[PDB]
Amino acid sequence: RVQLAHHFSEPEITLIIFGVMAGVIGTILLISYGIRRL
Amino acid sequence: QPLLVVGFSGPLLVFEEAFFSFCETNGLEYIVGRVWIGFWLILLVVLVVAF
Amino acid sequence: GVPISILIMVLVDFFIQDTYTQKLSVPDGFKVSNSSARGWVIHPLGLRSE
Ligand SMILES: CC(C)CCC[C@@H](C)[C@H]1CC[C@H]2[C@@H]3CC=C4C[C@@H](O)CC[C@]4(C)[C@H]3CC[C@]12C
Repeated sequence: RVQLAHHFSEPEITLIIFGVMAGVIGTILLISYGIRRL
Repeated sequence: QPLLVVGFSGPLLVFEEAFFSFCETNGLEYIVGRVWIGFWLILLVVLVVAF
Repeated sequence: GVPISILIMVLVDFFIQDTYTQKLSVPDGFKVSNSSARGWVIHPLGLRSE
């Protein structure tokens, strides 16, 4: 039908969401690797 | 374990009932909220499988 | 055994033309269930409202 306009398209926006997701995941893995060592 | 059959179930139906009853009350989008219950579930499953 | 049970009985209600029994109903084609609500790919920021 009629779709509300967005600055980001669907593929661009899911790319950004998955990138922020993977960044959070990697930060958590790095933090957990920091613990159990010192 | 390929012998498992993956399909819809009763508790999932009940959850979708609750999600519609919540999105209609708050004037929200029922399917966009689902697109965020999935974007968060990917985080949850990746963290659980990782540890 | 199960495929034979279904075949034998599918035939029993097929050859009974007059009475009416509910059959399996499947959609017409590979389309979304409500074309007036959503499409195939769905925007994370919303369809009608932000
Ligand atoms: C686990 C998943 C859900 C990540 C967590 C979501 C949070 C942390 C982040 C991830 C991606 C982010 C979104 C990415 C893109 C946009 C579009 C922009 O015009 C407004 C902000 C908005 C809507 C962001 C809001 C915050 C956001 C939703």
